[PDB]
Amino acid sequence: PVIAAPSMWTRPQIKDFKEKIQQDADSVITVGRGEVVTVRVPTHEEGSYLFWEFATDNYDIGFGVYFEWTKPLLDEIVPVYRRDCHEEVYAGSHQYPGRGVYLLKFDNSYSLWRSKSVYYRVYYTR
Amino acid sequence: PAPDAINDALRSADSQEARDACQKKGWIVIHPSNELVVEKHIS
Repeated sequence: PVIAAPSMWTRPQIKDFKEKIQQDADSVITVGRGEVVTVRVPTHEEGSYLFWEFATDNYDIGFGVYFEWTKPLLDEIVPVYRRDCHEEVYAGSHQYPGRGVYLLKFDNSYSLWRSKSVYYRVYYTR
Repeated sequence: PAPDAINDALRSADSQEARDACQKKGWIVIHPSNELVVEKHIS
């Protein structure tokens, strides 16, 4: 199973991103104290690349990406690491290794006293 | 346009404007958040 390296980057405008994402209730997730939230994104029948964007309001949150092949095989696309996404919008992409499901990991586990608000968005190509 | 190129282009210069442009042209397609299964776990 050859697996392409992901791309990751950031872009400066956080305020505009959040204002745009807030327009959809389901695109804003509350990650509780010590909670890990997993957003599952399936590979698309016509699809090659997946895109993700996310931001938090105040505090950093853990972010990583795993791929679930269709007990099951789990590959690490993006290691989970705390991100500055409260300061800037964090984005990234990956080429489809095969048929399966992407797990977007928002990891608050290290946070004892603080919930996090996660604004996020997902695209894909053809 | 190849997906490789859509990707490398967006990465190179990324903005809401470019997203919308790509979306309008069908190059990228937004995955509705209501279709996405969300899990929660406490460590």
